Amino acid sequence: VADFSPSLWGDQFLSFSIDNQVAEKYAQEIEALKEQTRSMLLATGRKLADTLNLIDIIERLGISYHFEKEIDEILDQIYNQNSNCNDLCTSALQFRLLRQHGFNISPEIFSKFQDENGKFKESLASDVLGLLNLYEASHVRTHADDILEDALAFSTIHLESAAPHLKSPLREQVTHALEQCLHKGVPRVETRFFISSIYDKEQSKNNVLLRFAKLDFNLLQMLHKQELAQVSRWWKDLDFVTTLPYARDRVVECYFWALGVYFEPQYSQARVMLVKTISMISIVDDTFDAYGTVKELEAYTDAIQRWDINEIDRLPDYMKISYKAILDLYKDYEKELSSAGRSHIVCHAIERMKEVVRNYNVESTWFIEGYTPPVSEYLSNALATTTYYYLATTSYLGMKSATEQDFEWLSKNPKILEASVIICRVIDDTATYEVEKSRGQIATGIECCMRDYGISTKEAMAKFQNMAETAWKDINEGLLRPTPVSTEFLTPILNLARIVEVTYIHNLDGYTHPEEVLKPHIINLLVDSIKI
Ligand SMILES: CC(C)=CCC/C(C)=C/CC/C(C)=C/[C@H](O)P(=O)(O)O
Ligand SMILES: [Mg+2]
Ligand SMILES: [Mg+2]
Ligand SMILES: [Mg+2]
Repeated sequence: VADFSPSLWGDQFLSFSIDNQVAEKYAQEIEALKEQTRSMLLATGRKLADTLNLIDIIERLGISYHFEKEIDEILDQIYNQNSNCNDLCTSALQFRLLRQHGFNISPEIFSKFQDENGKFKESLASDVLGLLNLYEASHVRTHADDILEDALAFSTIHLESAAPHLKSPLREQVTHALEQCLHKGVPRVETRFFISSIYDKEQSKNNVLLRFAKLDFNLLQMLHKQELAQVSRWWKDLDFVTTLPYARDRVVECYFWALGVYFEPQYSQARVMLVKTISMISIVDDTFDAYGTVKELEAYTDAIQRWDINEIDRLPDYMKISYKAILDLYKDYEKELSSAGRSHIVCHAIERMKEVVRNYNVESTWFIEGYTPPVSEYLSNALATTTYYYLATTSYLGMKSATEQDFEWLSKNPKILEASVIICRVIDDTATYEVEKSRGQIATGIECCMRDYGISTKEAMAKFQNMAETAWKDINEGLLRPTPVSTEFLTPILNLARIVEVTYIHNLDGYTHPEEVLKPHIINLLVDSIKI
């Protein structure tokens, strides 16, 4: 029965008229602050620590997307010079920034901070700025970085101990880091927090950078607001709120998801297309889970595979609405890309959609039979039901630079994509185990793991956590140069992994239950603008 809570928002987003006067004002001053900030990056005689801090600040402020070349060449130069700025803070920052950019900098730089036993000198426990940067850096480690195996536990215990007596805004920056690291967090979300809660309150803040950050964030927010309005109208013209009452109305939440994948203005068309897909597949998921019967679902799955409007008659009236909306959406996609001549790539997203549906069917079949497959079998089916292979393929649709070779690479299920999918699965299964078990779904991850290995619930979740950790180290390795495809195409995958982490931060389904997790984010990103 129904159960799902209605949209918290309402028509709050259908309407958005951009005051073109304020937009142009912001744009004009931004361009000036842009070159001022560019000149700052091009400064000659700056120290390593100062240069790393500048780059770090510009990134955290969310304005680094304007200087991808400038920042790259500086980090490239820093990578090849191998200068030993000897302190922990500068070292950890140097490590993180280079790694996040693909530069495979050796982790032995952390040797000078460890004793002959390989552990961190407990004497560094009084260096907060060093401990903090080390904490952030501990989240970007790969499988070849065992030198940092105790870095997270080290920095954490000492950061928690020192936190209560630190001056603001440092105290808040640390408290926030311990709750959410920079690397595994959503870009806009972390930027919003840095700009308003940290940098603005920083005594040594650079006013030009703060002004730039605030204006830019607010200007882009106007675009996000426009996009969300366009997708809200599109969502109402479908009126699935009344025709398909069993489904979830989370179009705003789906926009947040697409905004987490990419926020840059150039990805406007991409975000819009992606929001429509997530929203659409959410219904298909809602159909197989809380509505359709064994027969109906089998007819639906088969209909999707054929991908022809003629098969609509075999489907009951309510499924006819879903089925047609889906084909039309893809016809719209083909039409949007008709201009550039990138219509020939829509099929990739479709083949992935069919895959998701096949597994949705298998998932229900297992539920009916009361099947509890071994972990091996479970994953071979449950990985696609996360829809991550699908969403990742979709994100490329609007990306004007995406070629055939990029989709070709993605179809082979790369390790980075594979890792991203695993994280989404493991995290969802750890959070939703108990709830799904109460509904009779004994085919869930933790359950399969428990009976397959003969371990308790605690051990099963603990092992799943290790799978996510491994997946994270795998994602970190995928970013390292030479990348199989352009970095532009690896970020969406990375972001997808970031969104799950952030959504299930309180170990609860954030999409189905937005209010506690997603609500604040949506308010801070799509409602309230950073007050200047
Ligand atoms: C709650 C949802 C739909 C969030 C959408 C974003 C998403 C990738 C979340 C993780 C995987 C899914 C798809 C869970 C399903 O809902 P389920 O466990 O019901 O198959
Ligand atoms: Mg569901
Ligand atoms: Mg489902
Ligand atoms: Mg689940």
